[PDB]
Amino acid sequence: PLQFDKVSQNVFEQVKETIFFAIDHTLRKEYGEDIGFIDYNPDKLTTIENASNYIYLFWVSVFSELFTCSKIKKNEWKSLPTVLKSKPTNLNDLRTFEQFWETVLHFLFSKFTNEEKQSLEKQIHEWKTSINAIST
Repeated sequence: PLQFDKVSQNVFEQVKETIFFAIDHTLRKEYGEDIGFIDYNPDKLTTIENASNYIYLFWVSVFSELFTCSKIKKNEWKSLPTVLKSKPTNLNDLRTFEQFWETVLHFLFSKFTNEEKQSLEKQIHEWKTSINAIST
């Protein structure tokens, strides 16, 4: 209702940063020096659409391995629904957004360090509570 937008952008912009971190880290670890050679430039990982396209392009080589214990297939990243690609304008969309990316960030962190994984849990908790602390 009234209180909605500050926590809308707050989750959205943090989810974005976390997706970008996860994609950056995984690509740099696979390819190292050769990241310009395989067309990953950190600028421009500016949109969720860019990130999705990266998961799509590097699916067979890098990302499907991270998704082994998921039902998510390659085609899911070809074109995400807009609810998943943009800032939530309602509570339903915000829960849908946060829930999808929570599950996904888990797989994208699945080979990170125990530390980075704890850091993700901490961030997820803050997202949920800031969301779950809105009923009308």
